[PDB]
Formats: sequence, C-alpha cells, structure tokens
Amino acid sequence: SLTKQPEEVFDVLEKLGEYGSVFKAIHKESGQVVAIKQVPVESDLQEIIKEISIMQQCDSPYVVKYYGSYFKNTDLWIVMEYCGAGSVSDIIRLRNKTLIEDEIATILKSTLKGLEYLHFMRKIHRNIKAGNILLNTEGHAKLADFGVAGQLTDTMAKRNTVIGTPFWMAPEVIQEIGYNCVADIWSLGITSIEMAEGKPPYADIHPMRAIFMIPTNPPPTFRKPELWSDDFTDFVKKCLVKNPEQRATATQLLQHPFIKNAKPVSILRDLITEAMEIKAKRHEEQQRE
Repeated sequence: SLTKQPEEVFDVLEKLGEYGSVFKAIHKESGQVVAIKQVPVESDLQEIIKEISIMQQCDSPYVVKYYGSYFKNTDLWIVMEYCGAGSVSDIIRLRNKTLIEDEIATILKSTLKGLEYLHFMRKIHRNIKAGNILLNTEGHAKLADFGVAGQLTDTMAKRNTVIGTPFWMAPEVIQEIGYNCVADIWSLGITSIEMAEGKPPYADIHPMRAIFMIPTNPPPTFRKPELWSDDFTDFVKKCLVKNPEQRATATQLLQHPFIKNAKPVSILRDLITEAMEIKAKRHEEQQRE
C-alpha cells in the first residue's frame, strides 16, 4: 500500500513509442490500463514538471489526465491516461487514409469541448494539431502535449523547436510573438484541413517562408472546396479569421452546424480497430528481427 515498489503497482507491457519512451501498463489493483512515460534523470526535468503541473490542474474528459509519478533507477515514471488509438495523425498515417467529414466533425466536437474547458480556466494549449489530439479505444478525443507559456522566447534550442514548425500558428502569434486562447481556434482550423487533406497548408514549404506568408496571405482554404460540404467549408472559414478579435470562440463553434450535428463516436469504431490492428501487426514484425 505504502511499501510496494512501482513494479508491484504496475504490470508494464509493450513500448508504445516516444521526451522519452512511453509504455502501456496495467494498474494491478484496479485493472485499469494506463500509459507510463519513462524519463531519464539527464532530461530537462523542470520542463517536464511544468507539463505535469499543467496536467494536474486540468480535470476534464477532454484532456489527457495525469495519475502520478514514481522513481526507478534515476528514471522518472509519469503515469497518464491511456489512449489506445494513438493520435489522429497516427491514425491517418497508419491507415494511410485521411478522415472523412463525419469523422472530423465527431473528433473536433470533443476537441472543441477540450479547448472550451481550457479557455474557461484561462489556459491556452498552444500546439493544437492532429498529432496532439489523442483517441482512446472508445473514440473519445482528448487534448495532450500542451505547449508552455513563453516557448517562443525560451533558450535557442527549445525555441527553435517551436519556430521550426510554424504551419499551425495563427497570424497574430507570429506578429506578436505570443499566444492568447483564440490562437488555438486558428490552429483547430488548420487541423481540420490537415485531417481532411493529410497536411496543413505550407507543409512542404520552407518554414521561414511559411512564417512570412501566414500573416501576409489570405486565410487558407481546402485545395478542392467542391469535395466538402458547406458546413465544413464555413466552419473552417470561421476558425481561420485572421483578425483574432473577430475569430469565433470554442463555445461559439460548438453551436456551428458542422459540429452541433456531429455523429456519435460509434462512427469511429472501425477506423480505430483498423489503426490499432495495423500498429500491433507492425509491432510483431519489428521484434521478429
């Protein structure tokens, strides 16, 4: 209860991916499957601790939860909510297939409920993108891997990590070099395009050229608007308002027709079965050698 070591509390299973390796595990006492990230002591712990604290302060079905921490041989074990389907980006990659409208609407609805919660608590995500939206085995989307306040003006190495990938940044974020809540909504719009087409606009363009273009150019649109309904088209248009003062909020977008008519998560069941089957299959093959 108070005496037993981490390996008596959790049955640690297969590595799931990647700062540090993330493993799947079962919390023995309650049977609940969890994810455990193992961070070596050499790491930037103060950055991790910042991230852990942000998680602890969140308590929402739409944000990945933190359960606690343990030490084992200099490594720090961070125990979190397990999302077995991986990220949206992973699901797209694994199945080699973009998401159809219904699928996007259903996921973005839960994503928007996450943003609304965060924005209500005066928090900003800062790195909204398909890669940071995670799905559990039930099809419930949850926000994860938040950015941190002041990340654009930290030391060079940590800062260049952010600047190096600017495709999801709102115009004002580039112009003012900071974030407000409303910046997440722009990123959501870019993410909706990403989920439908497989990449954000400017993705294949040199990052510094994208940084110049974002505040200069008109708002992005679908490459082929004819393939998409008016609700989806208009939803993206509302997200991608360049003037942050005129950009829809999370609460407002939750009443947009595209979102308000989202189908239940049951429509995601097959694509999650597929994504997970593909990930497990490649896992068998990778250890075969």
